[PDB]
Amino acid sequence: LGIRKRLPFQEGFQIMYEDLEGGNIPALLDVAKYEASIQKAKELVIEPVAKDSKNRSYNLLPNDQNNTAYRSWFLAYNYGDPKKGV
Repeated sequence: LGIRKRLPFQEGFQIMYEDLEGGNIPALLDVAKYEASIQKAKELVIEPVAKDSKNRSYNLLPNDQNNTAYRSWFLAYNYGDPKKGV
């Protein structure tokens, strides 16, 4: 994959949730409930899309809309507060 460990002589590699702290996936602006507020304000509703097209629930954070409950490793590594995370 490319996910290696620094200090590889310590035993135990484990990428667990609560380790990728600053890497909560953003929440996928709902572009269909928007541009319907610009064609209803010219003749802006910025909202996430907390549901799959097939009713699957994008796990949106309860009190932190605009950030889904999935935590990616590439996030929380790149945009993740170095020196304190992945």
